[PDB]
Amino acid sequence: AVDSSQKPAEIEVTRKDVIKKIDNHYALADLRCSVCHVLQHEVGQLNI
Amino acid sequence: EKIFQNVEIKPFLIDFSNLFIKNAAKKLFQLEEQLPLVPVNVVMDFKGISRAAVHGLSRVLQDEIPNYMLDIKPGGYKIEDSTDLFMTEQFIRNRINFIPIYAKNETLVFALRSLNNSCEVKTIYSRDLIQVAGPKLKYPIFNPTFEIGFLQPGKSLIIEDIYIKKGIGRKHAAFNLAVKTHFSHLDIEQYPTDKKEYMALSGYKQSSMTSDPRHHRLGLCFPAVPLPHINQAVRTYLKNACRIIIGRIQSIQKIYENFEEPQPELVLFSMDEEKTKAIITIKDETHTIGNLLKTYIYEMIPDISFVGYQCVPHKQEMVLTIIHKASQEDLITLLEKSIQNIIQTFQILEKNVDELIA
Amino acid sequence: MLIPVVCFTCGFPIGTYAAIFDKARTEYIKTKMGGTLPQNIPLDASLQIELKDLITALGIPMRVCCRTHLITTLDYRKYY
Amino acid sequence: QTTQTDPPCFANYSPTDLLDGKSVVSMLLRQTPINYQRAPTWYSEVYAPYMHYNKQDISTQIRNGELIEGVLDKKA
Ligand SMILES: [Zn+2]
Repeated sequence: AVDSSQKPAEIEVTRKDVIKKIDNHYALADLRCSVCHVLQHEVGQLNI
Repeated sequence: EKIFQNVEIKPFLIDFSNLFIKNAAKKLFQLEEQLPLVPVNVVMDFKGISRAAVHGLSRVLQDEIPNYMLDIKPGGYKIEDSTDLFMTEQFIRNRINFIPIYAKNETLVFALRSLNNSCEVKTIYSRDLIQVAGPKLKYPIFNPTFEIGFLQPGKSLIIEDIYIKKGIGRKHAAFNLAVKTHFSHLDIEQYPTDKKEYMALSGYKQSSMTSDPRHHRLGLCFPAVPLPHINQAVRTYLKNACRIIIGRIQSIQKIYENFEEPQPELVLFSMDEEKTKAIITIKDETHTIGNLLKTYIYEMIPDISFVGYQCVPHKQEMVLTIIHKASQEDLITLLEKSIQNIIQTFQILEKNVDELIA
Repeated sequence: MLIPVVCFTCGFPIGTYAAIFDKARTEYIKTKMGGTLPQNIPLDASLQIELKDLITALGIPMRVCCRTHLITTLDYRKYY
Repeated sequence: QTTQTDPPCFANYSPTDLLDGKSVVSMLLRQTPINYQRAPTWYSEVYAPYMHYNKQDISTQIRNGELIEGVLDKKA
């Protein structure tokens, strides 16, 4: 949530449910892996 | 009432501060001053006027004002005497047509006679145009620096009948008088279009579909006006444009005030729920008169059922369709009031032109 | 075959300033060039010739159309 | 202006009245009233994660020529 008052704040959704759940008061952050639950911008945290 | 506010006039002058420009001008043309005719830029501010009237003035000045051309009478291009093989009649006629002239007399006939008595590729300039007709020119009607076509060695080109042809820039573009240089609405706020978030927009803070600007700035440029008569030339142009628009609106009024004798230009129908539909057709009319009529009718009848026009590129005509909840006489008198309103505002514009520029 | 009498797009009479512009441009190129043959001028990677100030001194406004058709139109006398 | 049909009646609108686009499309479609309800090509699931679709544009609905939902695009 771009604003600091929209209490849901973080929403993790599937592509189909995006239009059902997300509105204009939100912005997209890095994606999430659906197998190992790692953030796209947190891939570097994994050990090579 | 001052519809037409202050107006800035600025001729386009040659800057002899550049060494290259001065050297070139003195080297070929022996030019040490500004040219006899200069292209002037005229920027005008209008207040309390509909966009349709300002744009109609702009369009009329652009092409619809009767303007003069230099042209070649058929047979003037002497096929026998013109030796040069590269200077076709079409090319030289095209070069001579688009020389912007400021002609006060229509009987001036010019002639071209250029013989290349040498081994160099001689270039014909506008100073080679010799006038033999009408009153002797005490001031040139075109700059003497225009490049008419060159000549190969030993070749000659003779054109004996170059006259002044009257026309409007719509039919042929060589009659175009003014070129636009600015147009902006002064009452509508504008975004800082330099920013990324607004670069894709027009900049105005209101949509075109909802805006009704009433304060404009129309900037026009005239291609050649005499250097010591700039203001008088500009006034002549503006007054002529207003006169043309008034004349065309009055031509439409002529058929408007003839609600009987069903001339094949006005057809009136009373249909369905006592509604009146009026269709006006004028052949060889443009978006100027159509948009003016539509705007002023819609001003006069804000709750009109439908007023609209269409200038289809083919059929070369304006068809204005007015539908209103009134009898035929009532609709005709309201539309006549609208036409008189157009006439009145353009007379006001002419008077303000005279008051302002002088 | 020559610089047009008026700008094709808008009709501003650039043809007035043409004949002056050819010679002025030639003179300016003469100074801005170096050890480079004329046929190699459009090949120099260390050569930059801006005619903005020259055309402005000619009185031609900041119009894309007029400047384009002034600086780009080919001259037949130069090639034939 | 340029549809060549019989122009509709705007006598009920003030000069400052703001007409919606769906409104004028409906005033055209009422001449041949039909029923249509379908998602528009403007709405695609592949785009959906990025850009915020207006919920009033991802479903096109026409009832007896009254277009009141969505946009008109290739699908419609
Ligand atoms: Zn131009």
